[PDB]
Amino acid sequence: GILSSLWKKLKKIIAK
Repeated sequence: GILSSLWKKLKKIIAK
């Protein structure tokens, strides 16, 4: 879940 934790943090850019 290591990637998944960083992924949701970076998801901010995906949403913008």
